[PDB]
Amino acid sequence: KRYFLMDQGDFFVHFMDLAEEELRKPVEDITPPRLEALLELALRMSTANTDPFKDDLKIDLMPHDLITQLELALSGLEAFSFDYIVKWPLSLIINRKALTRYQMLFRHMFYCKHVERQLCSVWISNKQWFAGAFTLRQRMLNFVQNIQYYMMFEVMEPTWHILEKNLKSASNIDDVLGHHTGFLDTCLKDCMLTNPELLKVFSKLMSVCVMFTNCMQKFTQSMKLLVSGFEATINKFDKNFSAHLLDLLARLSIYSGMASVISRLDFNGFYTERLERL
Amino acid sequence: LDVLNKKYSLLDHMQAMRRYLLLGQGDFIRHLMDLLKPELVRPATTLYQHNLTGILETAVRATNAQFDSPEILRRLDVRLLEVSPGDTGWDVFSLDYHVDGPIATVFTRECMSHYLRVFNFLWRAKRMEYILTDIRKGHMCNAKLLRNMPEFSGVLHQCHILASEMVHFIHQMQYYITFEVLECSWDELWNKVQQAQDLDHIIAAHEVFLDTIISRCLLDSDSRALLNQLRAVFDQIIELQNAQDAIYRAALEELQRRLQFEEKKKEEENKRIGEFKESIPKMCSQLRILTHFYQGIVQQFLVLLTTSSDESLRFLSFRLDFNEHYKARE
Amino acid sequence: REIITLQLGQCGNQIGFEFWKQLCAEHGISPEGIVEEFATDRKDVFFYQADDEHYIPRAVLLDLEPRVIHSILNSPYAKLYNPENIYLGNNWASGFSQGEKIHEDIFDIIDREADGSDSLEGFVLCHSIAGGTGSGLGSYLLERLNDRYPKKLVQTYSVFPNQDEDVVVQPYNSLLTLKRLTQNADCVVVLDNTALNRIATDRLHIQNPSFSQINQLVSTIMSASTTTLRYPGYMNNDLIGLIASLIPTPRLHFLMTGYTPLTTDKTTVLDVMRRLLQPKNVMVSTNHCYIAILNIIQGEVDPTQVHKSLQRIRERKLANFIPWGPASIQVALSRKSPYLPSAHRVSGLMMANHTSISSLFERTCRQYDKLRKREAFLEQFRKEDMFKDNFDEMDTSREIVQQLIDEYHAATRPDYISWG
Amino acid sequence: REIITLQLGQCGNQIGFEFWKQLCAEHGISPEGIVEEFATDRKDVFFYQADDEHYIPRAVLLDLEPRVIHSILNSPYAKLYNPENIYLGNNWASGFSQGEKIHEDIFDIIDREADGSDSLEGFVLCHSIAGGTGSGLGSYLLERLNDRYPKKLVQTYSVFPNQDEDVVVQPYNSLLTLKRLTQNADCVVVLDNTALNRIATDRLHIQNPSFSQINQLVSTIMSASTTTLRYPGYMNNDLIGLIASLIPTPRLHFLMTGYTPLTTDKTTVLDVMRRLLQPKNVMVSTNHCYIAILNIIQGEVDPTQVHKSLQRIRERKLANFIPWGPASIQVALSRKSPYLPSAHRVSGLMMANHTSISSLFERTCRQYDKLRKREAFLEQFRKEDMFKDNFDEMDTSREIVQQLIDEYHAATRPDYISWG
Repeated sequence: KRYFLMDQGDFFVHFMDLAEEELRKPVEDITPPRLEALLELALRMSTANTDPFKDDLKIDLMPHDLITQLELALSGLEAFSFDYIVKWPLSLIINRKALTRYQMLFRHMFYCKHVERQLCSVWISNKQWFAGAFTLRQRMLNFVQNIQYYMMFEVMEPTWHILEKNLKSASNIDDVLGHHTGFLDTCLKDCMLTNPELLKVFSKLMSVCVMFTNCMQKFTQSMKLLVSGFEATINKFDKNFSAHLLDLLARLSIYSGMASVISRLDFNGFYTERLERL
Repeated sequence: LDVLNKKYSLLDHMQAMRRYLLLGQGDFIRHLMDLLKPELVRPATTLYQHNLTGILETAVRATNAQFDSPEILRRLDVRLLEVSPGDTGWDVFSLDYHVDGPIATVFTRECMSHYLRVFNFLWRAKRMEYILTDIRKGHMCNAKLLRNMPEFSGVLHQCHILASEMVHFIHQMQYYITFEVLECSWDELWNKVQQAQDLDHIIAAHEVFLDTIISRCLLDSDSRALLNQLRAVFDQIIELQNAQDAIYRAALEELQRRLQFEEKKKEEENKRIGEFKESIPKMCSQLRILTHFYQGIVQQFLVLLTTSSDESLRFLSFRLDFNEHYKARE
Repeated sequence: REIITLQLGQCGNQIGFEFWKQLCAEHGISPEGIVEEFATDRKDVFFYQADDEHYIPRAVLLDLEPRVIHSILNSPYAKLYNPENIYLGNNWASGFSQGEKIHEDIFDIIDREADGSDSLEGFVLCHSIAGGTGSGLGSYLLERLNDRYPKKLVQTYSVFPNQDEDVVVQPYNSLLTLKRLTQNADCVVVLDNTALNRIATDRLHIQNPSFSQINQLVSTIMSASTTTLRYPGYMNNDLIGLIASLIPTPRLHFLMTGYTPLTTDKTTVLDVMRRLLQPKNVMVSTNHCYIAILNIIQGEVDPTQVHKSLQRIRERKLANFIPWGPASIQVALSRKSPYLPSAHRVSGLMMANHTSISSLFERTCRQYDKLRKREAFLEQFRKEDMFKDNFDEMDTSREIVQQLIDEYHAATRPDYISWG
Repeated sequence: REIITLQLGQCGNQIGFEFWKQLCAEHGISPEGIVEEFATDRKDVFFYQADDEHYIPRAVLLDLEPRVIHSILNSPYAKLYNPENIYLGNNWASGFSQGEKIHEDIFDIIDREADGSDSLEGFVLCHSIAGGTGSGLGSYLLERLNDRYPKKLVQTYSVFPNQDEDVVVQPYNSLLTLKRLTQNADCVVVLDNTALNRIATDRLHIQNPSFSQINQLVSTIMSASTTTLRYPGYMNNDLIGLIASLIPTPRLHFLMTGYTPLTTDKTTVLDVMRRLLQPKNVMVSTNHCYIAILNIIQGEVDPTQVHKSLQRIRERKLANFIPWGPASIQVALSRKSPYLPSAHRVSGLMMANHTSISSLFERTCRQYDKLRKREAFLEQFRKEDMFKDNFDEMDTSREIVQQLIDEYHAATRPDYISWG
């Protein structure tokens, strides 16, 4: 859990700061051993140097990215994943299935941590000069951070405190398996990972988030070196992002916990409700 | 007996079945009602079972019911009824307490169906006491801001007298159903079960306890007529709920607009006095026919409580008509 | 939902610490709030649950010119009552004005308790009428709570003072408090110093230390009045459910008390009911009639005889009433607690709405009217005169309480169907 | 990346000293920096790791006209803080000039620490506004750091002084410092001497020795504000992560503080949030509204109740704010540390943007404007006049801070989408 579900944050922030410059390069333009040595460095540098089975963590790639769910030219942006070498007796509980669920959870939340670090590094770009971009920056952030805090302390941590009890009160190694697969599947479903529509609202929302963070920084490095590329693009982004945000909130609201994140997002009552559906 | 008593605990299931499915705990039913008012008043055709389960869990945590064994605390579950057309949740909602296995031997399908009839009766006779108590809740909590408008105070008192006349019918039928249908029968059951040696005398005595509740209450096919007239009173309570709701609803609606009118100051309100002086007569006559209809039904029911069984029903007529307000030609 | 007890004024706080101490012994609680080792009860409503079994009551203790609250503090039970919610004249106007400057922080104290409770049903005031500091402040607070909690209810264990008539301005004080209580209080349970003193002379030889001993008596009333809530059952599992039958019309919301074994220090239910209906066991001092009666008995009561007992009382006709209300007498049972003495194995209490209390209201109105004509004690202290130059709130109170008197006697009339 | 704390000035060094001692006790560190025998934490960020488990903090202690830094030296914790990085008027200009002569060697001290760290995210200044020596030097150093580290960030735990208004030149000094802070500081956390002094009068009787005890309060603020970083969590595992939410527009980067158990010497999340939003728990002295709120809770917090808690706070609607921003409040959780007392098992804090602090800025601009018309304290000391003959940096600061005030009130307006 510490690595795939990311309980330790020291190791990930140190890993990301040292790695992202390599990550921005596309596939076939980066080397696995570079990242492997970097993982070793970050792992020993962190305060996660106490646990024993850390020394065997295998960075591996995922070719088809989210198409795997039942771009190719991006590695480190969208094709990164941890892997773990399981001993044969334990390969039972953590098998190809369970380790893949660990991966497709971890990679999905990797995008979330990724866009959060993108928006925060994008903000320090500037720490006339129309403040619409700034206004867009908070909304996008607090969406990311509120979704994540929900993920952090509603599904992962509490349900793991439940699994640590169920496997503490199991009697046999078919019941350990029932509890383990029930945990992993239940946490995936209670997270936004599982949906009939896949929550493509979320994919497009994070897509436009990455577009804004990329392009915003592009003109800013131009800027140290005018409003069609600044304010017009911000308001287009603001419109599209608000639209998909409300569409997402509405869908999370039709869903019978669940829509408590909508009530989280509209706390003070700004845009408490715009278009009541039907 | 000795093995069911310990292994699968017939004793504790039959001990807590009163406390939960026959409203023995009472605190639990109160807290369940308190939190479950909104969903039930909402039309339950939209509602679904998972919400009721989730709220029930925290209800059980809120009451002293949690201080019981987890097996019985987990067997209990909410039951949807047939989704009656154009209905509200209050009419279709009942606990089940699904049971399967060893204890199901004592608690058969016939037992569960008769417990559901019993719960059908007690949920009405429990909801309506809390309905009338919400009537008194709104009455005292709307009157305390409406005595600078003495136009309404006079009509208000007429609603008060009817609501507090309705209180006694229930709160007397309650101390009937409590200590004459669900404690004497239970004490009889409990002694005859704790003393038993053969298990067939557990079964054939618990069924007597069941079939004596069904007769000391009005659910039997012969007391069905008395229950049928009781349906009219249990209807008129929620009729007063809708009436009371309207008389406060639009009255207070105007009062709020009067506050906004004086805030505009910070002729329209003369038109509001006009609609007031034409609304007082119609509402007065409506409430008058309501009171008269309630008298016409309660008097016929109270005389219908003649010596028929007389273990508790002639006695109950005395209970209702203490001070001889009724039978003196009202 | 849990009940918060808003004990205020010196006298009110006195009856308050005794009520809480009575429930401390009665429940499995020691003087430090820790669960008693020797210890089936619904302790949710009256005691907030701390993690280490410190059962701290939801007591709001309001002090003004504190003298006795320091004595409350230097007591063994100080650790027990620790929400840390105590925030620092003999005239009602002075008390109202002193409350008006402190309203917000005492209300934040109210808010905190209401918030800590998962839910809140009732605010129970240990009010002292004509209590100098207690009155005025209690009336102001009573006018404030209703506005902020329009849905919620206020009960008042009002100790109406009759000491054979020292404070000279008592009628004025009580007149004003009754106006606020008549319009802004959902229920009131009336107690009487003279009635309890007469009972004190009966059961014991105590005459001079009246206040100290009568505290016990009012504590017994207060605890027994709530025992049906504090212990589970089949009915009157909520305060409002109990209040409804007692309280038939909003104006006539003053409730008479009685206790069957006044000398509680086997008797069948027939004996207990009859004995109680007699006026000696009643604890309060043209035809007149009850409006409605309720009884709760706690002890070794046989079930089959209780309803027959109602039959027998119905043959006896001891309680005479022919009111507009068709409400009968309400026979109820509650659980006598363990760990305390069970002497007089069966013991009961009654709450009833009686028109006789209108007489007690009219006695203080008579004193006020005489004092008003003489105009001897307007007080005229600059506080009094500036706060009320018109002095017309007194006349507003007089007309409101006169409406109450007329309403009581109209309820006695056969035609309280018409306007009262 | 590791954080370096640039504690400067007498007051700033006092609060940094207390803060590092607070994290010594809180972390597994003794007064000599050795790992404690009795001792799960992310000590990388705030403490440099020596080979023999000397956890020396990345503290840069800047002294000017040293008096209290000698006292800091003759302490048990001198061995704890040994990077050996201490390098030797009451006017902002005098402090700025005295810094301008020593800038290079102190910046070499900065360089060495940035180098010895594997990595560097932030410079956290224990700055004192209108601190005589502290101010001016802090503004100059603030101007140097952003140029020399354009990518890196500066936070300022600025103690704005409000002491009911001895130094006569306070408005002038503070005015200049706010100009430098408004344009050259990435984040600022506002604290107020009078606000914390009022809290001191509330929780305790201390009035005269205000500075000594208030140090404890600010130390608690400062340690608790970083606990989410100092201990691993699932979110806010980096300073910029938390800072981004707290600051929605660059100009408005000043952060109000709050702490649930001010008397921290079980309470559910519903209670701690509810209590915290009240103004008594706040530690700072036309419509007005927050821009964005954040809350961190450290204790025995049940998880399923936290989201429901935010729901309940939403119906309570206590901190209602209608800013151009859409940012909602955030319930975040951090780990209460071992080895220290767990009294008040659940204890929380809030960082928020409130437009109210515009008032506090405007008060010192008001004092400055009055003083500026009078010309009563231009100082005109040869230092002051030669450094500023035009005296026009003060007017530049006045127009910059006036832009800030106007921007605050524009944020209150519905149309901060337009230029503020």
